[PDB]
Amino acid sequence: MDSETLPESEKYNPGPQDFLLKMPGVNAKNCRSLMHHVKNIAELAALSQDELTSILGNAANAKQLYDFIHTSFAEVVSKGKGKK
Amino acid sequence: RIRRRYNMADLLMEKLEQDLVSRVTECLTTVKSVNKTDSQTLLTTFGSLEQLIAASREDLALCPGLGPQKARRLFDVLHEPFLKVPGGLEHHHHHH
Repeated sequence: MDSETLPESEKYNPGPQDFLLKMPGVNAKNCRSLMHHVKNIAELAALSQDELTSILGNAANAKQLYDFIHTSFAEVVSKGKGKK
Repeated sequence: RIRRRYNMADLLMEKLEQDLVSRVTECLTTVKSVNKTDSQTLLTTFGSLEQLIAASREDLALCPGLGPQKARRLFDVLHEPFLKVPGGLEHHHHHH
């Protein structure tokens, strides 16, 4: 995080960070871990449960996040087909 | 009077779907170029996060009268780092 004496505060991209900050189960702890190991939400969504679980540190949090990425509100609003 | 919203399942369902759609709407809403109804439009087209991120700019522009430029903005936030700055794409930066 640069050889400057400046904090990273100036260098954050509002859009993608917020995208991650709006994710369920993802508290700031998890967010920081993610911005440390992961570049962007794309890596995140490409990650497997175990991967994201190791980064998040919490199995429960990881489930919320992972499942969300792979689910839809449509499922829950009307379950017509689906194994879950 | 109506035999619905009677089980605990109804509550689980209602709050889950509500929270789901809320997070999905909000997530797409994080783009300054995207308005709240814009996110709604991505919801009627893909209704899922995986489907959004797996969608390219052209797919996001395919979405009914929503915004080809919005697609450009969405794709950008989807593939841009949170720190905004990379360690090195074509030119290697300080890494730390």
